[PDB]
Amino acid sequence: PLMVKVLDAVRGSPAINVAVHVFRKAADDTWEPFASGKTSESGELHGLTTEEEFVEGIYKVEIDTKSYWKALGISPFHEHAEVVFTANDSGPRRYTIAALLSPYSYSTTAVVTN
Amino acid sequence: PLMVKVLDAVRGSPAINVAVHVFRKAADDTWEPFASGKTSESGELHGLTTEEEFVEGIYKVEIDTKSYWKALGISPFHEHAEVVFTANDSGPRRYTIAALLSPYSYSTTAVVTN
Amino acid sequence: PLMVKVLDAVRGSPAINVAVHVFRKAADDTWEPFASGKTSESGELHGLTTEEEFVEGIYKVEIDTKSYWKALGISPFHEHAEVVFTANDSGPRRYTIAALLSPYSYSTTAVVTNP
Amino acid sequence: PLMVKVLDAVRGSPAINVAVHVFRKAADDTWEPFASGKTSESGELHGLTTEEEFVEGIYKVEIDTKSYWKALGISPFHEHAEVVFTANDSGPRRYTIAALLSPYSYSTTAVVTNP
Ligand SMILES: Cc1cc(/C=C/c2ccccc2)cc(C)c1O
Ligand SMILES: Cc1cc(/C=C/c2ccccc2)cc(C)c1O
Repeated sequence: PLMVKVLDAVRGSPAINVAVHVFRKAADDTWEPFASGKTSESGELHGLTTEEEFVEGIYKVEIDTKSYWKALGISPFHEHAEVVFTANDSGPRRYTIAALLSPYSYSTTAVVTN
Repeated sequence: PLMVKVLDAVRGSPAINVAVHVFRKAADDTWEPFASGKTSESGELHGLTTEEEFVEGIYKVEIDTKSYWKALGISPFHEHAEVVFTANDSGPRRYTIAALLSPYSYSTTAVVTN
Repeated sequence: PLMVKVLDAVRGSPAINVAVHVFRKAADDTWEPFASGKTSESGELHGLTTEEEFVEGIYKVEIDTKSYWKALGISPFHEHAEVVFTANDSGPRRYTIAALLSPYSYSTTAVVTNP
Repeated sequence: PLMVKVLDAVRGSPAINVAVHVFRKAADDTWEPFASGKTSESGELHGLTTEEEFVEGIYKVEIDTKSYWKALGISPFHEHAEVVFTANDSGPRRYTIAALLSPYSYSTTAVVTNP
């Protein structure tokens, strides 16, 4: 029910081998590790979770943008990109979190479908 | 070799049934019709052209954003969104033109791969 | 009543010396030249027009992004960024067209105010 | 040396009365409150800090987008927009953090200048 897609606005390409960490907000308001992986050759990270595990709650998707730019020999602005959202059962069932990266900027959108 | 993808930043969804027109710049500097279609349920328009037909040149992708917003009962700012670019044979072979739409803003990116 | 602001997402800076051409749709449906200029050291272009001259119409703001990236020695994707809009159709407004540039992507937004 | 600017992509207007909280990473790796405020009628928030107080560090600018869209009666996707960056590590700079908001999307950029 959760996919992450990362694109590179400098090169016009998928952002490949980017580390992505997902956290779930715990009852004590700390962030607990939930899922992680590296984006593929297509800039996508599939298979993070299952419908059973992905219960309603607040989630954070952290994208390791700084390492990505450093590997390309570029000095970037941000430490990482964060996307924080609530998963809601009455909304559509599948969430795609997309991020478009530049050295000093990023944009993100959610595509939520059934 | 050309795909167009359109997303809605207000609803968090693909932008469905959006008209898209592609033009090729002629030798007299006018824009000639090249390809057109309506985005699908996934917000994508596939099958616009073939490798044989998609020669080097300057192309314009016009997305009929105004009709899209009007159909949702929303008054938008732009008449349409335009994306104008050169197709180059020495670059990668497949072009995805992506647009993210809001009533008073849009963003676009190109993902060019082999 | 018309201002254009351009930022560079690679440098984290204003996009300076960007050429901007504005056109207005004529009665015969062609694009007539309306005004032009270049962004300053602040990435802003002021003074394109006056409230008298900026009548109702369909306007196109063409931002010459390829010339900007090539002047910097960089090969970008787009030829330019075009913003096309109806202006002043419920009376005079003030328009700021802002653009954020990367080599293979741009974002644009409008801020419309009623003086 | 720190300014935050927020625009609304639905209205084509400044995003007014948006709460912004800034944090700074402490020695113990926790986020310490640093400053806070609300955007004005222009969508800008000035006066968060001083050049003396804005020392080298890792800073987080949290823009309370959900409170903004809910204050407007709208149900948005994100809880907030977070911008996290190292500041002043090659000496004092001036930072503008700009954000463009939609219910299911946002864009942010930084303009970094050397006074
Ligand atoms: C312009 C833009 C494109 C994208 C890319 C969306 C996308 C999604 C699936 C396939 C290709 C592109 C993402 C964001 C956050 C953007 O601002
Ligand atoms: C198109 C756009 C404009 C803005 C606004 C930029 C800005 C900054 C200072 C003054 C005016 C506009 C911000 C972002 C993230 C954007 O994608």
